Amino acid sequence: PLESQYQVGPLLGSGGFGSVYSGIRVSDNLPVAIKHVEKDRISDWGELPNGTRVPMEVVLLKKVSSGFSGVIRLLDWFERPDSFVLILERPEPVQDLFDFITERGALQEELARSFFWQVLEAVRHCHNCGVLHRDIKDENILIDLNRGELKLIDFGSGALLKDTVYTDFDGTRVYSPPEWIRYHRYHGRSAAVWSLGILLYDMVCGDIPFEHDEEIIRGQVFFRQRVSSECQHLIRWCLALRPSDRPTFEEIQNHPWMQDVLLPQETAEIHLHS
Ligand SMILES: O=c1c(O)c(-c2cc(O)c(O)c(O)c2)oc2cc(O)cc(O)c12
Repeated sequence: PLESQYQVGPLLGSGGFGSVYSGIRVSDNLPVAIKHVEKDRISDWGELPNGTRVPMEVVLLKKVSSGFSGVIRLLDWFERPDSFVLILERPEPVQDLFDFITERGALQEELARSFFWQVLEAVRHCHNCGVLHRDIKDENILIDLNRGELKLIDFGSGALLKDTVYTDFDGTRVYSPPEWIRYHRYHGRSAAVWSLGILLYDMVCGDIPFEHDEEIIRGQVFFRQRVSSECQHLIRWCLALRPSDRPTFEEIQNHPWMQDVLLPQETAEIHLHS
């Protein structure tokens, strides 16, 4: 028992998501990421089947961590007097999509297609497990550079999926939908599809389409890079001002732009010089 079943290594990063360190599980040398979150900085709390008070992030991760891929899995967690420590898997080598885009600029549509498809599969898995991420963006997507597999991270702004309206939100504003900005109300799926629209534009144009509230509310999409008509159409559809005018995940994946996706390994061999 006790939290010394892990050897601590360098700090990988730190921000609103806590402090994350590279580590190793001593029992079988497996790579892991160790996230530390201070209790005072956690606003949303839930409870596990057994009735213990834990961060919502732990509740959500447990719900999506059974089975396989698309989402980084929570392997274990610990409670300290002033923090919680989450043990997560550590693919390697890795780079998040924000950093990848910063370095390489706008992505070729074939690569954007493989990436976007994998994000859609991951988000669907979350929703099927009753989990809404609420902070889908490039920064929260890790790329396993060797396998070409994308993994969703940072469920610290998430919530249990529900069919009623959400009146609370603490994700990233520039990825938030017009109905949140104007009325402080949104439904889970349609808000998620809006964020996926921002993400897709971000991939093919190298930057997000909106910076100011006024731009989000207006919903006018200007393309700064050459992007195919089918891709523009999908983006504009995801970014419909009326939530009910947005596509379902099924409609997104049946869209003409999404056909003939590359498999993850092919994606890495062609685009991740792997
Ligand atoms: O699971 C995670 C993870 O593996 C990594 C990671 C892995 C690497 O191999 C790196 O080189 C690196 O910088 C980060 O970061 C994270 C950051 C989070 O906020 C949350 C996570 O769950 C992870």
